[PDB]
Amino acid sequence: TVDLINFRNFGIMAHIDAGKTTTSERILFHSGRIHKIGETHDGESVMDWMEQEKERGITITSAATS
Amino acid sequence: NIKSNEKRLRQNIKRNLNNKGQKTKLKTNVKNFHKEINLDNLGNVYSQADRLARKGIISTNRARRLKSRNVAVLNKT
Amino acid sequence: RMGRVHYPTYRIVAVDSRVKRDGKYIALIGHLNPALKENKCKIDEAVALEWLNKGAKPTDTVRSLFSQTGLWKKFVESKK
Amino acid sequence: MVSFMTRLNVADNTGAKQVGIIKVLGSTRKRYAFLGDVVVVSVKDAIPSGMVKKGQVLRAVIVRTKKGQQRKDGTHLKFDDNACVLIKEDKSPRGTRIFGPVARELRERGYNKILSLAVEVV
Amino acid sequence: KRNQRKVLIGIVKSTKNAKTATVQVESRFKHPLYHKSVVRHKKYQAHNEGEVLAKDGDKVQIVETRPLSATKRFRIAKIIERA
RNA sequence: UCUGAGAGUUUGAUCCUGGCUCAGGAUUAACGCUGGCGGCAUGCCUAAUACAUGCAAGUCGAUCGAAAGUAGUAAUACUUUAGAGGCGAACGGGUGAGUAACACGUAUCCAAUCUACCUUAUAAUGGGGGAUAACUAGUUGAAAGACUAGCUAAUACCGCAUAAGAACUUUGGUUCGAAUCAAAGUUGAAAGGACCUGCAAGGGUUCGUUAUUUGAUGAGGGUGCGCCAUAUCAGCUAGUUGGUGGGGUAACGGCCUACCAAGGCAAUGACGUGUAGCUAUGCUGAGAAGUAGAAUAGCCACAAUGGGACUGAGACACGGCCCAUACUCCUACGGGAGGCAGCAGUAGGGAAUUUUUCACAAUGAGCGAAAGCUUGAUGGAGCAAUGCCGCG
RNA sequence: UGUACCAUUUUGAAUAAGUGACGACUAACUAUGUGCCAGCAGUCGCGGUAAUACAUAGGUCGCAAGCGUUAUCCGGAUUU
Repeated sequence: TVDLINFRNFGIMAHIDAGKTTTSERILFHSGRIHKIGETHDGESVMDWMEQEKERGITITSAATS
Repeated sequence: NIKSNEKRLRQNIKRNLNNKGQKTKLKTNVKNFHKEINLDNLGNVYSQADRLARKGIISTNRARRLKSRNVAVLNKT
Repeated sequence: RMGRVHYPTYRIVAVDSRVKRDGKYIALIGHLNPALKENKCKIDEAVALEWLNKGAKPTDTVRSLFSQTGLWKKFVESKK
Repeated sequence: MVSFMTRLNVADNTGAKQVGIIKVLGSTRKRYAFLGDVVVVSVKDAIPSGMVKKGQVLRAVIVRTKKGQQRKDGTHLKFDDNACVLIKEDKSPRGTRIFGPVARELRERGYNKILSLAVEVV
Repeated sequence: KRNQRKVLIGIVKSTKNAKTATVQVESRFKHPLYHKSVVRHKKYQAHNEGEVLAKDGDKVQIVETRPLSATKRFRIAKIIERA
């Protein structure tokens, strides 16, 4: 089974207007690559690029992505 | 979602195909009797009616009614 | 059963398996309180055999309650 | 060709019956409609049970044309009537259920929302 | 047809149709709240069985049976003929 | 007999006709001020508005082949079932949107219909054939799935034989639209499992199955009677009314159809409109009756709407199918899941209607010879002084 | 559910009351403020100068872990 050393937690340490959200999106996409459910072309280029910061910054903020 | 629902659906698809087949076998011999009103055709029709009634495809009352209608025509001959 | 909570009172009835719980019943056998350790069912044992011979077998929980009274001892021999 | 003050039917969930053109969006004095051209429209008949009201001017796009235009393939599809679909302030259309088929002459131009609600695309 | 007694005696009003008659039974009863003799009139449609035919202005006996036709669920049992 | 209460209010003052308010019980009550408990019931009448998620019908290996794995040299023992097939699914669960008439309440007639399993005993469970999932391979494929060819068993399917008994027809007889019975013509039933015994042969216990045959039971159909307001609603009705022939649902029936027709209902008020679940029942008074038809018990129907068919014994089927319709969600944009008036719970409404609760302990249900599996039916617990009793 | 319940188990008045109303109808009143202003209220009807009709204090009366309050139904209303 899963041992206690196998649940690693990472935090994206930065402030906004630094491309931080885009790096988080890329990490979540490539790390959350799911091919059979439909995530492929729905999160391939998920864009939080700033035209209106608030919308993306609210819809994507959460507690933790696994 | 009900597993028994889809199970019985896939079962009664085949059951419906078989029932339609037997119903058409019945009706084509009923037409044959309508063409040739004789004893042999009536005997075949009643044999097939009993076959359906054996499994239960046609209720005994319906079979009795239809065979009464056919035997009346044969008796008129 | 029916009655107030913390007071189980199950009236003994003949049941056909198609009927809902404590709905329109065919015929009430009698009354019995499971809490009291004493036989208290009001049964005639004649109409009971009538229902047995006309089918629609009642609850199984009372079958034992009829073995104590010897209903089986006469029912199985009246079957012959 | 379809033109201004041409009342045609609607092909989505609006509750309207007829709707007329008032002006073709774009450069002035174009005066000639074509497939996929966005236009300004005014409803002609509408029931309150829908989601439109009489006398209101909105924006739509013609999808099916009685005139017919020839596609770059060289195969020319036509329709026996004119059909228009209303769009709410952007590429997203107001309606959810589309009635009748559509064409592919606007696939390269976007409008994937409309085709996502269409049964057949030519 | 021999079913038990069911008396529906009345006065036949019309016999325009072939072996079909509109009979009229006039029943007097008591008010459920005041108990006074109050009369009411009910129409019935009856079929003649061949062996018995209905003539206007006579007392008859009507019984229930299998429906011969729509709204025809009764038959003529006994006829008190013209008087 | 159950069982009976009045006062004030007009006037300068008096009486009389009449009205109004108060004096009391009850809630599917709530608000406002406070607030201990035990016992017990009750806790969306509004949006049958839309509603995320878990449950709300599952079960059967003593039905079958096969598949996988723990032991075992393999064989085989051991654990499960993906599928087929079987039973169950139509009942429970919930609401009153809609329904003004046999729907409801009640008695008959069904010589007008059926009922798997339960109850009645009897003939039998004879011999063959063919496929088929499961499995593999190929294709369409992101999966979802779908298409194509082989592989496999059955209490699955399909011929034939026996068919006392049954259906059908004919001859005779009983009786007042049908009864019982003698002979004849015709027709059609299946399958073995599991266990024990026996060298075998064969025999036995139970189950599964067909036929026949008794009740009980459910449903359906007709019936008299009563069962809202409304005349500031006088004509309504065209398979309608009726007949002949035929077809058709369990049956009779224009139920439907071919033909012939002209009536039928109807000032004892039809038709029209509004409203409506009904009944037993809850309250009020002694009663005439009114009030409300919480829960409950039965009956009635739909399950977002309009329709249709199938399986099944029974459904046009709470969470079956398909079609059309309004929406959500996913989609790689090709197409798909569909529908909590089930338990909950939330957005909103309102005065307000609750744990996103436990176990099926008990009953029941569904199934299986069984160990028994499921059960938000069912029984407990939680919140709230909504109400009653007791209690500090 | 170690629940209910029981046994001088231990300490302990200690751990728990508010509510409406008093002119009459209909048992339950006096003081201060008050000037048709405030306000009461189911009715008669109260308050523009000693207000038992109002606001408050006290007293008093009636209910009670409930009291009032409205909606609504039967009685009184035999007032279809």
